[PDB]
Amino acid sequence: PALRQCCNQLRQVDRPCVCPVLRQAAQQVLQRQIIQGPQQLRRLFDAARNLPNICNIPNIGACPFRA
Amino acid sequence: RCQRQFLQHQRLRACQRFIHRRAQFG
Repeated sequence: PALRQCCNQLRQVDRPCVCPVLRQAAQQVLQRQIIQGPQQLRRLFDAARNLPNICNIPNIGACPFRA
Repeated sequence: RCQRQFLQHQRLRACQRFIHRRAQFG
């Protein structure tokens, strides 16, 4: 399970580093994968931004980092 | 640093797979 493992890892990083590491994870997918267009790029970053909530990380909401 | 933790946790490869699937599907 990708999500499960993802949340396990995200819970080990310092809370103030949660969004910065997710921004880097998003950039890695953008760089390493073929991102077809504007729509896919949007979904990629939406997915990354929402992980703190999807993973139920205490006091951290969706990361407002830019695409 | 944050960039360091990213690298030391396999660049959050599991998160990358999840993000990539969401980008391709939905």
